[PDB]
Amino acid sequence: MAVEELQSIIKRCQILEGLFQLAGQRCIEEGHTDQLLEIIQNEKNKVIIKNMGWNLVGPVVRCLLCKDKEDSKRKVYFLIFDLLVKLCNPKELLLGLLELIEEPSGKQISQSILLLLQPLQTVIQKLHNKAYSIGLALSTLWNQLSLLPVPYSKMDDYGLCQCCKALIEFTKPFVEEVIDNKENSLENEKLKDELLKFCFKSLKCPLLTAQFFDPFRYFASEIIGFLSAIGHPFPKMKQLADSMASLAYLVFVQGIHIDQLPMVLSPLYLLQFNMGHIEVFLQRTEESVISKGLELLENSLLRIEDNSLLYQYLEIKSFLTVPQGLVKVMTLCPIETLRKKSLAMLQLYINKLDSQGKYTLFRCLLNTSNHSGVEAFIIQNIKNQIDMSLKRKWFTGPQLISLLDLVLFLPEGAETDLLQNSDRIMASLNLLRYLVIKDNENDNQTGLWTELGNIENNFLKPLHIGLNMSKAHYEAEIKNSQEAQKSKDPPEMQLKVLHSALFTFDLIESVLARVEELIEIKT
Amino acid sequence: KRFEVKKWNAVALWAWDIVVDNCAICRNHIMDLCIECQANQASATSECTVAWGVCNHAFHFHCISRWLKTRQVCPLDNREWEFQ
Amino acid sequence: EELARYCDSLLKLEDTLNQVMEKFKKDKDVFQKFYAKMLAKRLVHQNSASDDAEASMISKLKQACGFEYTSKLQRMFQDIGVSKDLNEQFKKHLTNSEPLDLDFSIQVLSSGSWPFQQSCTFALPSELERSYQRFTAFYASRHSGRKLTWLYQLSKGELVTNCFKNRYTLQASTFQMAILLQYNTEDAYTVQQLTDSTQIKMDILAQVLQILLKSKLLVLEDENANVDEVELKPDTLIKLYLGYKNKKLRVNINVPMK
Ligand SMILES: [Zn+2]
Ligand SMILES: [Zn+2]
Repeated sequence: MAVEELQSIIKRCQILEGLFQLAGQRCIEEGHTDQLLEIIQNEKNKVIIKNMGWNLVGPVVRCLLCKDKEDSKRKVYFLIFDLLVKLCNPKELLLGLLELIEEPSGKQISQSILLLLQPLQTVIQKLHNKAYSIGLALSTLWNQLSLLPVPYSKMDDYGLCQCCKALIEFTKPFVEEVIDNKENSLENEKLKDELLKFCFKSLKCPLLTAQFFDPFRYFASEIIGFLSAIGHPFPKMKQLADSMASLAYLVFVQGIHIDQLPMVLSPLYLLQFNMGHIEVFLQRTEESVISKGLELLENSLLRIEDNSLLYQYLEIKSFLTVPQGLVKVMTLCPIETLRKKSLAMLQLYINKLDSQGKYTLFRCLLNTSNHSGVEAFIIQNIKNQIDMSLKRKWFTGPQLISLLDLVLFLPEGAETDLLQNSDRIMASLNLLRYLVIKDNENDNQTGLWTELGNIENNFLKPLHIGLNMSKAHYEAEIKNSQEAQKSKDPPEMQLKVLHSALFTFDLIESVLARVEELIEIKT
Repeated sequence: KRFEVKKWNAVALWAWDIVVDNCAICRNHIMDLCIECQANQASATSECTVAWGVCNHAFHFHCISRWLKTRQVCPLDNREWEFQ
Repeated sequence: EELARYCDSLLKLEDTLNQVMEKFKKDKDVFQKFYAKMLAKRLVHQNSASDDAEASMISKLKQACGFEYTSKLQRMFQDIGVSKDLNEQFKKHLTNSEPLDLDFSIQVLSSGSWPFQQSCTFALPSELERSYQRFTAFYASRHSGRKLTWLYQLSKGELVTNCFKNRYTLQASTFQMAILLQYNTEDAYTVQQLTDSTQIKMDILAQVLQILLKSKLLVLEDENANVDEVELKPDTLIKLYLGYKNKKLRVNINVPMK
């Protein structure tokens, strides 16, 4: 019956100059696809199928898509498809094709993209004039394409890779168009704009999470290639910052199109430019993305000689924010390899900086990191500097002291938590231990002899006080935990969690008791 | 006592602690020199050394020695101390 | 912006959800920031209507924008459940020891996925210590390798008063609690003394006193002093007012700061 209706709507509207879509769906659905083609062929009437029949595309394209294919059924669908793409007014057509934007998701995205990419060309060229169209189609295409997860060492189920090569095939003809033109005409302009817009998109989403041996090398190469193909080559190169950091990684780490760029080869010059990109990598939470950032930092850093990195470089933001961003990942990121790595990269960084650069970075990370462990690490490093910093400075005189006020400062010092403050205090106590040992009173290259009394007041004693208070609280909480336990007539293992703390105190005291033993002995 | 605490509803954030290979007693990298020996003019004793006890956590022989002149035990967990 | 807020204002059925989910398609990132914040607040403060519905919203966003868009969301949720089970276990672990005289809860959050930041200088009140000492050493048992960072400025509690003509329940900030408790020692404190004690940055401390003073409980030497104006100073004297009266027994003094 639905066929009869379709013909009735045809002959009804075939005089002149929505349900129509519906009779299409029906006719197409289980029943005859035959008489539909028998209707379109004979090419009467062109005017409706021109202005109308594009509507029939969707049900057809689902009856292609949703159908398993692998069939001699479908070729009769493909026929009427091509016939539609041929006979339909272009403006209203691609829009229907752009229905793909919504229509599928997940694994079944690719098969839509792979299916309609060609028709998207044949249509778009039909209207020679519009770049705005291409802008549209590329935007939507990349929208959908951005959703699929990016594989590593995987045959791909989601179809992302073949969809990127396919995109490249689609896009080339548009970029091969502009390469040769007499005119400056605005259509060429907006076409360039939309094109490189899509290039920043692809630079950004797919390539930023992508890992390398390599379809993502072909893709990168071919896109950045397009960036050369238009004006504004990559070398010259907000919110584009993600795109740019992806590009930086692709060029400097993957050596992609690296030939065009000038030689440079002073690791400093590249470093200062690249630091920013590294930061933009480290602010991200993805493992892939963090990893890439770390690789770019390491690479940049490997080339520099130890203690070359000049103090004044810290007057660029990324130069401070990046070590911080490292401290971020060490502490906050799930992936242990990454945490261990980030710690390392920190230690390398410290190593590269000149003396006062180190002192500056320490002072900053001390009042910034807010983690007793990374503070103990910073303390370690300081001790190392003081040690080295004597043969023939920043780590010796009142500057050192200025740096000591920061380490030996007790927050809420009498009552501090020595459980979580345990490591930074162990650090500080060992650093003292060194200092009192190395230089005599009356030699005093270091620091301390001036500060010693003020130290024992503002650090040492209140630490005694704190230890006492603590051991007392913990012993008591235990004993009367037992008293409570017995008076109630699982098994008291629950208490061991406390015993641990006691050890941590008796550790420190043994250290403290030692320092003072020296503090007198060497006085 | 004028003020008595009935309820306390508290928020806390957790992060990861950082891990390095250290003599816990003094703090210096294992595989590196004990601190007293880092501050030392090069000495006979200046060749302290890695010691392990059964508990398996490891120390500078230097540090664990002066720990053992005082208590009989291991400082980290608590165990009377034998070598390995 | 408001495209986000609307969802939290409604969520403070799944039909009326999807009815937004259409407008969702319409710069979704800067949107996910705001929506995150919304969610976070809806979480730590408990409340938030139907939880299963929040989860259906999440999982609805999941397939839509993919994994990483959600993931912080998911982490906050499961962080909440994780805290519920944490509290359960802690109540069970204390069950063999002397109990806490107060009624204790804690939500522990993955520092990474939550907007909250920076904590503050603070000096934990002795009355608040043992709870803390006990839970710290407990977390260390369930997870070694972790560090706990206590955000007091998001921490709320309940005082009970013995020095008034009547017994009140005060629902208060932890800064409030820390201040008030200081009054079990003396009847008057200079602002200076209160920063040297509760270790609360003066900038903050001021606004807090201003709130308490606005509250019946504390008072200045100057009765004619407009507290909504007069600027508190280091030597300014803050007095406890035993004349306090309330037509409510359980009264909440913890209020948006202005
Ligand atoms: Zn040692
Ligand atoms: Zn030694």
